Amino acid sequence: MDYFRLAEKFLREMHAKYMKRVSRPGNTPRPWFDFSEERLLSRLFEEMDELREAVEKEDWENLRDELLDVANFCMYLWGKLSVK
Amino acid sequence: LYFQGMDYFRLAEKFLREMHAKYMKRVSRPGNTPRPWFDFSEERLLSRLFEEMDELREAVEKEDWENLRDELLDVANFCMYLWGKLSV
Amino acid sequence: LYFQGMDYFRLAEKFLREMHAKYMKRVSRPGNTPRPWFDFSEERLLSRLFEEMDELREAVEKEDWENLRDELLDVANFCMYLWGKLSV
Amino acid sequence: MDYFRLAEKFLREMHAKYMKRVSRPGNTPRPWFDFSEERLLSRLFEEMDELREAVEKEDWENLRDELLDVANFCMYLWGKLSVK
Ligand SMILES: [Mg+2]
Ligand SMILES: [Mg+2]
Ligand SMILES: [Mg+2]
Ligand SMILES: [Mg+2]
Repeated sequence: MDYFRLAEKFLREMHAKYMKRVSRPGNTPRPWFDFSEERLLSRLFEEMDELREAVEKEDWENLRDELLDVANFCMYLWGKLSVK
Repeated sequence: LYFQGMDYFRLAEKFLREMHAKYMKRVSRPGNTPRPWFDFSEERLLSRLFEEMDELREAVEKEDWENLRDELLDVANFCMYLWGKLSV
Repeated sequence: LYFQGMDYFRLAEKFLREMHAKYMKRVSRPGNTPRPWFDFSEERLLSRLFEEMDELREAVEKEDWENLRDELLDVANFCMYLWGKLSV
Repeated sequence: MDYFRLAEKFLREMHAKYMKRVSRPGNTPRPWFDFSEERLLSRLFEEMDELREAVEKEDWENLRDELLDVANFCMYLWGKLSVK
């Protein structure tokens, strides 16, 4: 795969992860718009800590999911800062 | 009624282009390969991701919000590279 | 280099919103339910799709390119409704 | 499902169908930009004819795929006409 094909595959997975999260009762479908910069930072650090935990437990199956979570929250905070 | 969900792709359409542009800028530099998701080991992709996450944390502590946007692109790319290595 | 693939989502982000807006306009009208993908049979969704495809062909033959855009929204929606019925 | 969730699912499938088509050697990754209105019309009618064939054969498994093809080519022509 070149970058573009990898990125297309990864975006589809990121989106599927977003779907699952927003499907939980009470969850905002637009965290990048609805949350403050501070809350988005806070959330991203939580996700990064979860990724570190998965690495420490050598939980590679869950590692894939945690990489998606981190990528999405990087995107959401980037989005918030890019309007700001 | 507004299709809030389509705002995801409005965001991703921009973010993915910025991630690629960031890959461009660095693919050139010493010790960088055009396909890290394929060329590097899982172990190297990990330590590189952790390095980038450390830089992101450092930007936050310095309150350097300008440079923070770039560090978010780097972390996303390295999540992507390791995800790719792990998924094929 | 340009990320040509992301142009797909730039297009879809607009098109999906227009499809929804078209659903809005017609969900109201007599003999229309808010959830045709759930409320109608496969057979009815089919004949409705075929009806919409016939209207699209009629717009093309009349060279009515303004109204053609609306007929494309209708066909896409009805492909979607039948796909949904078939997929759940 | 409400409209939004259905549409999210359908778009993901439309995109996966697009991926597969563009992966064929020689295929444009941007038919909506690279093709003329006439070629896009021509292509859409071909896809609609294929959908009709699938219905006539009662090939319901292939019917799902043909619905995606038709939706994508409706979108591509709409895109071309919406710039025009
Ligand atoms: Mg997580
Ligand atoms: Mg960095
Ligand atoms: Mg019509
Ligand atoms: Mg076909």
